[PDB]
Amino acid sequence: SGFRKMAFPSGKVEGCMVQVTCGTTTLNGLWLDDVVYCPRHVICTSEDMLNPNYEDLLIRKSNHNFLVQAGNVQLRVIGHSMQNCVLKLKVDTANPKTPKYKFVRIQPGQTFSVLACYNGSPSGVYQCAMRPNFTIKGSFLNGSCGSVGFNIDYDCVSFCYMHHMELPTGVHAGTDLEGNFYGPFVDRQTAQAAGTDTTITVNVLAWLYAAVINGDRWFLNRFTTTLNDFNLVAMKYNYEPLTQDHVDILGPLSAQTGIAVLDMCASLKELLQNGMNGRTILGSALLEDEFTPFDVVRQCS
Amino acid sequence: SGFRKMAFPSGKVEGCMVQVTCGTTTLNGLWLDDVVYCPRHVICTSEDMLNPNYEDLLIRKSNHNFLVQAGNVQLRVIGHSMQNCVLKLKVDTANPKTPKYKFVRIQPGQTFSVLACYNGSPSGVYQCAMRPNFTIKGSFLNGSCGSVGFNIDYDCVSFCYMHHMELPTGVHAGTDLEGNFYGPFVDRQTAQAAGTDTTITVNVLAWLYAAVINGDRWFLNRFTTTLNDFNLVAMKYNYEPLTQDHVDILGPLSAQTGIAVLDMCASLKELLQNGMNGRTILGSALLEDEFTPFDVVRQCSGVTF
Ligand SMILES: O=C1N[C@]2(CCOc3ccc(Cl)cc32)C(=O)N1c1cncc2ccccc12
Ligand SMILES: O=C1N[C@]2(CCOc3ccc(Cl)cc32)C(=O)N1c1cncc2ccccc12
Repeated sequence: SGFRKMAFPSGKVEGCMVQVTCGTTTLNGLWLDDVVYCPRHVICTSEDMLNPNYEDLLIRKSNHNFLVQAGNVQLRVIGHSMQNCVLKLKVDTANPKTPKYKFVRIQPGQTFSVLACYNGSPSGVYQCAMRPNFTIKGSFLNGSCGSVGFNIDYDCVSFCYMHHMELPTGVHAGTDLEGNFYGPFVDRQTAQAAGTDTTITVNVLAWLYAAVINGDRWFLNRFTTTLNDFNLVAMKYNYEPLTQDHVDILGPLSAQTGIAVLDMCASLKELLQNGMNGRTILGSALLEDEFTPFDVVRQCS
Repeated sequence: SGFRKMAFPSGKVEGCMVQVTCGTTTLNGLWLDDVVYCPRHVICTSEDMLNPNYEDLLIRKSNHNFLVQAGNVQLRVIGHSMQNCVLKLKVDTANPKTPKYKFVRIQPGQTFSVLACYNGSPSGVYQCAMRPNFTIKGSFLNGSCGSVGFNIDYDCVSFCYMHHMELPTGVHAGTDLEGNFYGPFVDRQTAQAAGTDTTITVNVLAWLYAAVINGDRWFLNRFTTTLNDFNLVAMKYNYEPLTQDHVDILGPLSAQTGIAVLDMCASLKELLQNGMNGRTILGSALLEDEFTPFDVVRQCSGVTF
């Protein structure tokens, strides 16, 4: 019993964190096999703030301009290439701590653990969701660029995010491990803004099923709803539309608890109308949307 | 910017998790140097757990009755002893992954990271607090016994908790690494209840400072209070008393934000008597009490391990 925001154990990722330095800029890199991955903005100077030409800056670099440090050992860069917004530094040594890994691009609503690093050294681990507006609400300070988001499946690390920047609202933007940004963001200091954020409806429903599995039922009602009626109510509270895919995904939790998805949707509609009235659900006065249907099942079973 | 419930990196602890089996019971063990630490209830049967004589059960065991597995390698148990509610299995091999470590007993209000394990394999890491009623609001299923709580100070792991059981309210109970339970609990299947919980006041204040550091100031007011007047109000809302030690500990956050501790106390006082009024603080409609003053400083300054 009990429900917590839980991150994956970070050991397999800690053994991959290195420090990458280009001139005055120092950030984090991910050392897997003989390649160190890091945000390409490590090659930018003060003059390259608004409109950097990364191809032009990278062509002016030599291998010895990249100072890579793994612990107290300096690694030797023997090659460099750019793939979208990530820089790939070929090094003369394969990381002995390289776990079984994959690079996965995630969709909004998906969750992952973030290993926050500064100077190639891990300082903390926390859980995150990719917001519907493609930003993450992380906890990052200057120097955290190159920190990665991941999930572990058995003994395999699926790397899904690399931190790149902070938007003016304090939210964060980054890329997958292939350098493709999540969202309409670019690695430039030009005017950028996160779009209006919305609540991840399928995750709120999964969290309501987690609360039922943990013995909380106060919020349940004798009602059901159509999918369309639920969505019409949901849109009014800045909730993401709930699709037939989401309904299907909630199937196992619906079967385990005996509460049909559209039945749980009617509880959610009521909660949005009434609020909580001084009550909490899993020790929370707000509807939690950073637990996926998959997270609920693995934590509760 | 940003404030998250953040645990210490768990790598140094993952390299210590092993599986301990004694008969039908399989749980987790902490392998440090040539000793595997685990709950003493691993030696228990069905009628035993109702009223167990652990000295009598342990004396009937031989070293080969304990199957210790570190990954896919079986460790050889060459000795066994009991220290309070913890079993210590001497093994023939020192853990090469043994980090710099200490065993520390923590006080209520102090926070720590939990590495939840099943069958000697880490599955999750989460941050939590030792409640004033000596329980932890953890997330544990059957098989998680022997999972450990820890902090990291510089490059030294301080082990502070070992999970033993779940109380009827879904809250959790355990011991320090010397086997002494936190709270008035016993490691026996019997009638035990968590006492009424209270809010960790110094941690709520530390979290209000974190919110100010992140640009959330709506709750701030012109008022200040005496420590006497605040503690009278606090007791009324089941909040822990705030001591002069707590005031001194909040000093650095008070200096960084320009909000005196007793000034932040008058904000907490108003928050308790009036509520949030539909507003949130750091994306929360409740006053968070699981971030200590040190946790706030560590996260809002970026200390590494
Ligand atoms: O390290 C960087 N460089 C920045 C600064 C300039 O604007 C840009 C524009 C594009 C790019 Cl890719 C990076 C950057 C950035 O946001 N971050 C930071 C990342 N995350 C959190 C931050 C918290 C405070 C301060 C800076 C943080
Ligand atoms: O594995 C055990 N055995 C228990 C069961 C009997 O009562 C006691 C009394 C003392 C001791 Cl040391 C252990 C135990 C216990 O609570 N846990 C569990 C630990 N934590 C969470 C649990 C979630 C569900 C189920 C069992 C969980």
